Amino acid sequence: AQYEDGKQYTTLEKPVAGAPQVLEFFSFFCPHCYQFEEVLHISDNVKKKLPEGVKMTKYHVNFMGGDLGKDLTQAWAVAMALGVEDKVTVPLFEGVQKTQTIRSASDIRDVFINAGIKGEEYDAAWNSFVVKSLVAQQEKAAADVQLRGVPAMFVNGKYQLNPQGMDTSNMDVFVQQYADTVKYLSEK
Repeated sequence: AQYEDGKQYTTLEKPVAGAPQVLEFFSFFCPHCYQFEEVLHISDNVKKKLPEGVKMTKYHVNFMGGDLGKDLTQAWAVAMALGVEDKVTVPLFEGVQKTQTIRSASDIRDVFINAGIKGEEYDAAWNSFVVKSLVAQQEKAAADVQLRGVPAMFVNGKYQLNPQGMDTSNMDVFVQQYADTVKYLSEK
């Protein structure tokens, strides 16, 4: 066949019921995740080929960057609740990996302030039990799928993308292969 279990994807031994249709996991400390966002625009190119009726979900993880890693997961919960993912993703990535100007929760907060979310609004969100359950969701979803590495994408709680089994000679060819695989698994 052209798409083969263990080639462009692997199958979960124990499938996750009720899981988001397309579920992506990342960390702002994760170097390929940086590429995925800034250079490859994976999430965006997947969306473009996805059917419609399809929701895409993106969650942050705790297992990189210790204390700051957990702060970043709570901040991403803030970003989702306020719907400002698309204004903070890049400066969070660059603040963590490029300029290294993010070293505390207060520095994460600065990124949001600069992106125009108001202090009062950020701190209220930060402390809200809507963000608490949003953090729980990120953790539960990761816990559900055995997650020990990022970037990671899961389709219908049954299939997991395997980017190691695609070409990397050409970034553009890599991206379409990745997205076409998501589409293929989607229809499966």
